[PDB]
Amino acid sequence: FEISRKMLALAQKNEKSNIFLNAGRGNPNWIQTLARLAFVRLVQFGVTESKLTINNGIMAGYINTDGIRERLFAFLDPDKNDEDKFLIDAVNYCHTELGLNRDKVVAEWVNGAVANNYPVPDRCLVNTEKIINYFLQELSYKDANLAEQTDLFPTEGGTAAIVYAFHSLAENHLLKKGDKIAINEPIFTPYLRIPELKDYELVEVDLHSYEKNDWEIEPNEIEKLKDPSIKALIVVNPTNPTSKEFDTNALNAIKQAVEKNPKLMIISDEVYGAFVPNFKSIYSVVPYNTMLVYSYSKLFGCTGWRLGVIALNEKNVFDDNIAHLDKVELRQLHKRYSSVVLDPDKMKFIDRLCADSRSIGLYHTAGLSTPQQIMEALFSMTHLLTSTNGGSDDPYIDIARKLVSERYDQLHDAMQAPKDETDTNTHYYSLIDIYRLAEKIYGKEFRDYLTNNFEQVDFLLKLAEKNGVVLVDGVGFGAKPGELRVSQANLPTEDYALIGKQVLELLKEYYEEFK
Amino acid sequence: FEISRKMLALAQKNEKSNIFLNAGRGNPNWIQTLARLAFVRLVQFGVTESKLTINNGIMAGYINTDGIRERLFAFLDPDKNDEDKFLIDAVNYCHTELGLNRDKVVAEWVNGAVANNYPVPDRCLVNTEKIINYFLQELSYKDANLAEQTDLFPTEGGTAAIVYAFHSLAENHLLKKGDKIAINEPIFTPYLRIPELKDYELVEVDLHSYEKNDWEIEPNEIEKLKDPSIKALIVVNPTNPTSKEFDTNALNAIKQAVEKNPKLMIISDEVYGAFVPNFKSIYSVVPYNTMLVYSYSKLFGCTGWRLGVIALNEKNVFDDNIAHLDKVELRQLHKRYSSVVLDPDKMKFIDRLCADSRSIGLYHTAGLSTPQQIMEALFSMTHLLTSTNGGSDDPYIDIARKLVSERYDQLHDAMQAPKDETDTNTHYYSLIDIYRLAEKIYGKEFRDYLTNNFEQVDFLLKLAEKNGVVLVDGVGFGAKPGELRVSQANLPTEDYALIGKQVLELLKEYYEEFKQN
Repeated sequence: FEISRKMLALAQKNEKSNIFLNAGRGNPNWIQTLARLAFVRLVQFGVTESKLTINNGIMAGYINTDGIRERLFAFLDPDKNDEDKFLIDAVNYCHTELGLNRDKVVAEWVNGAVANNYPVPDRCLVNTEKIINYFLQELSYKDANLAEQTDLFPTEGGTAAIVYAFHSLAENHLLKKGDKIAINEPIFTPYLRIPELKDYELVEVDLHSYEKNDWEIEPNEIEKLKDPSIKALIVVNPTNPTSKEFDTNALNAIKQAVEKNPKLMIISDEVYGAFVPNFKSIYSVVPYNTMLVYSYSKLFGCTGWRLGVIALNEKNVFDDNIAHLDKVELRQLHKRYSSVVLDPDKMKFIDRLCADSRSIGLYHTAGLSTPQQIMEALFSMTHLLTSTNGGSDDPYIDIARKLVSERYDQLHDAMQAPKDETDTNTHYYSLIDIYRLAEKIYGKEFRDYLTNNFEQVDFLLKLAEKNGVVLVDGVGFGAKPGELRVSQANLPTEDYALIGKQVLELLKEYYEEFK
Repeated sequence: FEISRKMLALAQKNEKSNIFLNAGRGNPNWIQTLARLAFVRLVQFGVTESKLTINNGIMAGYINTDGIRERLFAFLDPDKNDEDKFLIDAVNYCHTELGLNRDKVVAEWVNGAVANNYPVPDRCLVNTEKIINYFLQELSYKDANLAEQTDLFPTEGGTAAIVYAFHSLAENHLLKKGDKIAINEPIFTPYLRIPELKDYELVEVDLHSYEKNDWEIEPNEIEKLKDPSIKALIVVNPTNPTSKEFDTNALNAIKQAVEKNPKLMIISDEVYGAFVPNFKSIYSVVPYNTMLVYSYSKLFGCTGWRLGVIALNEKNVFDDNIAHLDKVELRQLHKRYSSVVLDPDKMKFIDRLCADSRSIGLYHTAGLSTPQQIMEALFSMTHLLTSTNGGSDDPYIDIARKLVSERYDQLHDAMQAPKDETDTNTHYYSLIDIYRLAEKIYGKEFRDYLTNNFEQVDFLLKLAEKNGVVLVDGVGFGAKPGELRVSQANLPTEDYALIGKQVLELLKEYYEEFKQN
């Protein structure tokens, strides 16, 4: 699965386009402000607190937990600053709704923001974990009450989450050479470039319901999924770049596959979940069997913070499958982890993920930075405080959905391209068939000439020229031929209608050349 | 190795003590405030900027680079805020001393603090690289002009750096099963618990000059180090917990080892260098053969930020050793990196480190968070703006050295323990021979009785009992029997004389019991 040599070369002309072209991710041009500014205040307050113990030039000291809430509340000015009012409300919420001690929460956030200590414990800060658990539940579990039975491991984005997942599955003999794994259409190729995937046999599954059937999944795709040899199902839900969440038939098919094979392991990458109304996590459907990979990146516009989370149920299939390995393998895993833990046989996979991430020896200084964890906690709190529709929505979320949909409509109306307006489209990316569009406007003869004579780089360099730029960030091509791929995250809203019209100009210009 | 089960059990009674007891690190109880407060301001300013493009509820937009420096300076209030004056001074220095464009440096710091974009490039932000390169040079390279020819890869602490380092050495066939690697005494055991190290033969090397010899290194230690079979040298300099930088003799020996074997690979973990005057980095002595691992953690009181840096010379031994591998090994490495880069055969090791860290496929969203990189940039600027003694010192560094040295003296004077007041001691940790101390005060019969039935855990529990705590954080034991290990980073300065005075009390109680029976 090598990246197009041409797309790699095109990125040399403008590296800013490299992530969308070659990594396949749309970087948002919006940010959420509230958590970012709340973080600032925690640091300011913490520095002030620290000078009470040591105060020498630019050196301060340490912070005492006793009475910290009272001192923070006194330091804040909720009448002047929205961040300050948010900090008080968030701490009080943690107390009244989550049952947490206000001093411990404030101390965690302040020490965490100031960043004066190694992450303790290694896997996740204790108050933060409870916050993220409840946030994930509101956001994506619907009526599944799992927040109290779920363990979390914050990571350096969903990027680090996936790298750690694959490594720990290999190290723990859960994925072995020759194992068959199911992946959802369209396969997110950056994941397939992880070297170890070459040792596994990959099976692409299409769980969409077609009119071909009585609006149901192809029997053949169902059998591929329910194959007793599929050891793990790795999915991106909603999909990149097709932008669709799994509907009821797809979620039912998955639950049936687990009913059939209780040992099935599932990793679900759900970063785009919040962009669809009434999102239902795969973890909420089959929690025993699922590793949930969440990323704050796209909703909150914090791709630079590297904020991901791995979620596992306290009772799960990864731990049970390790328990059913051969004494020989179990004896190798006993030794692997005994160097650093007293009872390695009962060490949970969520903790092995953390040990594995720093090669066992450096496990006791493992963990995501405390500033990243507090950022995760604060973004999480903005939601917990303002959620609607059972936890699915919040005012910021509503704005984010409207922003990507407006960009999408703008592009599609300007280009006269077919729109998907269902509640299952995130509208984060668009895939437009330029060949079908060229045939509609000019005819079959032009399409064939275009099909035979189309170079994607020439197209993108001509588009860049129309906009007086070297290369347009957020426009490229999908896996299929003549399938234009656009991100509604990357450009200013007003650029979308403009790109749409520019594409029709290019197609005319190609038609006049054809003649 | 294996962590001691008793110490691991002792930790489960006060988890706060685990990092020191079992990971061997003293978490500082001080912080630098300036870089932290300046970061804060960049976020405030960047949110303000972001609201110029999109402003809807708690959603803002993006930041335009043109004119950003002028807008930042107008936003700040240097007359009121020390952070603000620093930000202006820091930016102007980048311009006049580093020759950087101010809108670009400002846009890099603000976009970076707001954290609105993936790290680009993946390995290191361009301006931050130059800033950190010059900071490292000042702090540890002395007269070696290497800042313009060094490549940096910021990591999630020296913890991540070491992990990435060993992994990439294995992936690139530079360290193979059965290879012999030299390590400096005392060995840092958490590194030895990396699984792949089970497969290499580890040689401990002692580069201390003794009275036994003519105040020079033992001949058998120089033999071991210069052994043609040693493929790599892995060192913590200055050492933890011995807290000593390599002297001239030790640095000469390493330079001679490199002359004798030009393919020798060195990894030098120099997190404690700023704690000794006139520190001389190994990278500054033998730059072609050395990978430098630095951490901002201990000096800046930022262990929570997770700020590490890997440094390699643009022309290094790692890249050369890779170019001299088999046709079959080179072909495998080609296929490895070709999925993500056009010219894999010429991909530098520093870049391979970054690509390997995210298992090849996720290389284009690899790299350290931009807030972390900007924090490294800001801590670097604090020093560059205020450095003295050729770059080695600065006012904050002079305060940190004084703090650990004061806690060290307090401890030793209280306990009547012998001190090392040399220019080579960081004073970060102390190792005090309790058996020797017991003999001096009460005689050999008592020493022998103590040695025969001394239990470390019960001694630590009695010490905590005296302080009204479950377990004292920053007090434990070294590798040798009867050597108390203390961190001058963990406790208030007032606690040090108190601890030493309590160790003497505990020895007296042991002596009274010895005598009673």
